[PDB]
Amino acid sequence: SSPAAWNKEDFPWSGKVKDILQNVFKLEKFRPLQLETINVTMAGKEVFLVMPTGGGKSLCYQLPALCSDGFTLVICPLISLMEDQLMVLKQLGISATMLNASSSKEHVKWVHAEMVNKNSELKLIYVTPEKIAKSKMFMSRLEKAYEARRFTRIAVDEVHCCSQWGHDFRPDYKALGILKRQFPNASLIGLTATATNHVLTDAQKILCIEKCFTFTASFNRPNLYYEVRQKPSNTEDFIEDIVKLINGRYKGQSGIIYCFSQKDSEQVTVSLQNLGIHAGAYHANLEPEDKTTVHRKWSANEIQVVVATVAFGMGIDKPDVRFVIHHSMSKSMENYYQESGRAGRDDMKADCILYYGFGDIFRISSMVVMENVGQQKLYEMVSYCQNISKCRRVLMAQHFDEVWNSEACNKMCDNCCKDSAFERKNITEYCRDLIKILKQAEELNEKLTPLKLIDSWMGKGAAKLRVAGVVAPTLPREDLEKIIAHFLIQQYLKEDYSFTAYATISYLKIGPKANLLNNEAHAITMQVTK
Amino acid sequence: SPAAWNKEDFPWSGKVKDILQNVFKLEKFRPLQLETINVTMAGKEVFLVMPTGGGKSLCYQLPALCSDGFTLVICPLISLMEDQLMVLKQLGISATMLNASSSKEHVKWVHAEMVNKNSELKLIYVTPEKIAKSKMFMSRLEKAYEARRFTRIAVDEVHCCSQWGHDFRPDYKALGILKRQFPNASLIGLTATATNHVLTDAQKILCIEKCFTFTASFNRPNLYYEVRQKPSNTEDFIEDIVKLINGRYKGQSGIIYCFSQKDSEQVTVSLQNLGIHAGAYHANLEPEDKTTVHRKWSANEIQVVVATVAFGMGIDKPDVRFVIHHSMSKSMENYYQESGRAGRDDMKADCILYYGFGDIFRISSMVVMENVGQQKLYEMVSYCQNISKCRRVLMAQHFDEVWNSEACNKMCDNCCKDSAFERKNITEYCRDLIKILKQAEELNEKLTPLKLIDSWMGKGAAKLRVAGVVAPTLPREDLEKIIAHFLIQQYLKEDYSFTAYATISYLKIGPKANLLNNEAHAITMQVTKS
DNA sequence: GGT
DNA sequence: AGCGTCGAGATCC
DNA sequence: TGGATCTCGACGCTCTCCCT
DNA sequence: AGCGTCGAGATC
DNA sequence: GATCTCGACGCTCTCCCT
Ligand SMILES: [Zn+2]
Ligand SMILES: [Zn+2]
Repeated sequence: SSPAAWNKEDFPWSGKVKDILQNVFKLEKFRPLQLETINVTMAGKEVFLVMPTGGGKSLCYQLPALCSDGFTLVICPLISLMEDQLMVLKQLGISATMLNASSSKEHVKWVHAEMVNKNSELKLIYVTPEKIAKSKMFMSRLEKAYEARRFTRIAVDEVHCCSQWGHDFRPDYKALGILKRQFPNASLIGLTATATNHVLTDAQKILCIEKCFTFTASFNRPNLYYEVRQKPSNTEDFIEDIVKLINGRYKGQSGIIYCFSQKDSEQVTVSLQNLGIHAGAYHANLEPEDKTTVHRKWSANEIQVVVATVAFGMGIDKPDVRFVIHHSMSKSMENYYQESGRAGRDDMKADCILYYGFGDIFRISSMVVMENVGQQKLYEMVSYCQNISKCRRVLMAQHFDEVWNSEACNKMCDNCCKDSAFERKNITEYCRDLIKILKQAEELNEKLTPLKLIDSWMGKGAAKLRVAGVVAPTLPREDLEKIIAHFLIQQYLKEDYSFTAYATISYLKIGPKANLLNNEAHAITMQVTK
Repeated sequence: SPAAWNKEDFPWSGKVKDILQNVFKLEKFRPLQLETINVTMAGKEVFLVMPTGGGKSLCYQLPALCSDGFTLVICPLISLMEDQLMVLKQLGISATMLNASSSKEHVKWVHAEMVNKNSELKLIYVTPEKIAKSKMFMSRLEKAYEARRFTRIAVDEVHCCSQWGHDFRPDYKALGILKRQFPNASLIGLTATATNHVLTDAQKILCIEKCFTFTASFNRPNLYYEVRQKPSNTEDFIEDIVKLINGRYKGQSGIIYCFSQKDSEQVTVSLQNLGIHAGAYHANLEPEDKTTVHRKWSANEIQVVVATVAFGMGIDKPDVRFVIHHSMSKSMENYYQESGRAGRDDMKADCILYYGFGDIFRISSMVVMENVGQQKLYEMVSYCQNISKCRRVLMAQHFDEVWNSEACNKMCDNCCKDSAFERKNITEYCRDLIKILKQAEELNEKLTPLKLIDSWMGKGAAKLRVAGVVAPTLPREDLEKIIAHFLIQQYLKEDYSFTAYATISYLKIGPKANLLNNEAHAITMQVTKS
């Protein structure tokens, strides 16, 4: 677990290695962890690498495949993912191919031939797992190649699928223990961007390995600027704001906007189009043509902006994305990190801006009602939006359990650039008033949505639901909203779901921690600007 | 502990005794039945672990008749549901089910009877996607719960909730929604197979606390257990089977289990040619064929079914008098569940298993991609090699149960034997085999098990013999048993090879062999005295 | 098809 | 089901 | 007996991520 | 590929 | 007169929806 120990260049192979980097791949130096990994593989050992998408993983196997003689075998879960790499490879003059569930009796026959063939130019073969489990023909081929010593290294992609917990399970993966058992003299390397330590140590068993190196890279992206803003109440106003940025500071530049639904995705698109902006829509119910065309024009810069759901994500590698804007919040902290992380892959400065709105809490809540920890992960994301003083990088590192040193931000988030001071406001009596309202409602046999509770507080809405003697304070509507959100994640209040013919809806009720207000000396405070 | 729950002095006890004798036509309770029913009527949560045929379903079916209105049942397979409706119908009790393939007329009537205030309906079966994906179905349960027409829930195959379940079905991960939305109903979980790990997992997922756990014993006092030598010649094997079936079993129903689909059909043809009434069963017949066979066997128009593991689920014939194993099972858990289909009426019945050398290697190759396949096979081989321990004692070592050793009462073959024993020294035979294997590798040749026994015995191809070795004077079946011994103790080992149409086993020198370098090392095996 |  | 709009009538200054 | 503002039914429109 | 059968061709 | 050794020639090639 110590990479630095492996940070030299006095190994025999060091020469051809430096040679191949600059001459074949056209590069000057190494990004982090790359060198320490390559050394370990050339020393003939076993290693796992954990690093974020776009960090430089594939080079770690693609390169040593060129220092020995003959091919390297690569196992990959999806067809699209394989095609991406062959293209890059083809563009540098390197022969490699892939077999698959849908190849031709001719192609299939040509690969079988090139493996045994001791004079072939092949360097890399990509396959799927069912290929290892369900093909005696293919396995008998590997056997012969291994015995002539045409094949000495193996790489496994998405290695977190071995173990049950990985949250992506693919059964075919459990079979892969057969690799070290039948070819013990070859070295193995596993790759992934997402792994608990329990999950890793498990798969080391499934693959029948011992012993094992484990290198881990850091989450941090020094060139990205992080900001949260208030979402405007009126849709026509919100669309204007976004236009001022696109024709303003980002004019001429490429970006992405992320939405909540398929319908939101289309309606935003129509609106930018109607004001001369060059934009296109992307989601899972579109024809495969539409998808492929939109993705093509964006890469060629004939299109400035893609407006998308989470469907637009897997396998994106464009270097010059200058902005990423969030039209609604994400459903969890892990999802936001991976979505925003698509900006600035060229290492140059880029911006990440998120719009926060009260009504989105409840839209996402109902959508995730059957996930066992759905509501918990949502409330974590809500906490991050409510905060007006801690560094954004500090709040993220609490989620990933990295060891953060406080002042490494350098004025690259919104809270670190603020000039203000703060104080804690006492809001205990507001909580006692809301509970009066809820309590009257139940005697009357009525249920309240969030909208109806804010209305009664403010003295508006249907009259029977008001309570004599309560006075709603003199603040803007957005401040009242932020206060209610506070009581909710602290559990003084709670959600109560109902099932109807076409929808799941949320109501508000008295929560479990409301018993604390029995001490008449108990106090609830929230932070504000002076 | 259940002990505390074994009475009849609670307010319900009367109607309960009433309903057992008058509605279900029964005298007294089988083990654990009473203690479970009490706990459910006391409004609590409980898990029940008990073998198939033990009396589980009665534990929910009955209390469904003491309250008012229906009980909801969740079940993974359509066939399993149909079995139970048939029984309930014959009793005079109303019930129904809902499916992926139901008519719109039927679906309507059901939604109607759930809310309907005077419904005769008593039990309702559904699958787990009805709960996870139907919006209309959930809104129906909601109304029923509020009128108090529905207060108990049972979940079948409860072990599927979990990843370790060895039977996983993903829709199960949505069932936490039941206690969350209906906190006043009681829940009961059912299963025949569970680690204490698997159970604690499912009690989280279902969002429960706290929880009773009752466990029944594996033991079946009426079954007689035996192991016999399988004859080399196949014309000879068919004869003994017939001596039994015309002899002690004449006129009695039984089952015979086979290794392959092809074995299944030959054996059948051989019995028919000698006047036995027999039929074949495996996954590769038409849906129609299957049913017509299962039907004639139940009506006693057919004496014997010859089958693969495909023939198991749904089986409930009370009067199965014999179960014979044509080849061994692949694991101890499989044998237990297969043989356990005999004697469901509590009357005496027989279980006989035929052991053969060549079957070890047939099974080995078939399970090559399961990560613990070879391990589980060698456990089953150990049990066949033993000539002195009680069969019940060897089984209880596998289930981690608390057996006291004289409880068998002369109901297995080893407990009826009259013999005495001694430890034969076989160290020099091991040294000789290794010589043979060592010569073979110099010559660049690989040996199957058949080829090794031949060279030992002085037969086979001549270049593979070793000068100075003398094959003992013993029968072949004894030589086979000795080689099996060195294999599980790991003086030898298996080495697999992949070919165009087959996976095959070879034998090679194994690890524990190094120990033959001390001149003080001794290997012994147990035998009967002259 | 949601008193 | 929830919520936005339109109009008639009943309350305010 | 003027001009603004509250209150309440009747009515029509709308109803949620990703192949894992 | 492994294993079984058959008949010419050298040694019991 | 009855057992031994070697090519050549032909046939066969595996459990359940989970
Ligand atoms: Zn900062
Ligand atoms: Zn016994």
